Amino acid sequence: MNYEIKQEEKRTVAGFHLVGPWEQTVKKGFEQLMMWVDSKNIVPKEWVAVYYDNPDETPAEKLRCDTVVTVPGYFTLPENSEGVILTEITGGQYAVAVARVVGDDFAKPWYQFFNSLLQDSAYEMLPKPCFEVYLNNGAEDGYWDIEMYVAVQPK
Repeated sequence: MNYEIKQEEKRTVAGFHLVGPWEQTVKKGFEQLMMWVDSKNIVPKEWVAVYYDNPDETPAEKLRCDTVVTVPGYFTLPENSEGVILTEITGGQYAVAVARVVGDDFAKPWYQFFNSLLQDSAYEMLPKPCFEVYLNNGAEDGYWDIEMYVAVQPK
């Protein structure tokens, strides 16, 4: 599928870090995230899932992912925010792709993106976590539009 390279600034993110199979942790993490966001009246810039491992190579028990919201760099963590991490997603060049998910196959767009990026004659993927921004609320629209980011550098 299609994509283009963009120069991104770093992102300050707040939320939860989870270890284990994504079939359970991703959903779990976002549930905790929504409860926290609502309780603190936080206004997120983005709802994001960050992936640190390849699920076809790293054992499921060791998989890591973050379910967080992108906030301003000057964000002050609200009082009584136990268990919440506050860290950064680095800036740099990222290949960016947009896709629509109808159903529960959220892995499909990622596979399509990686296969297409592997054929790029000008850029190569870097050993950095990849992430996706959930553009809309699919729990209400019936479909999820996602924006995938994969770190790259010139070949």
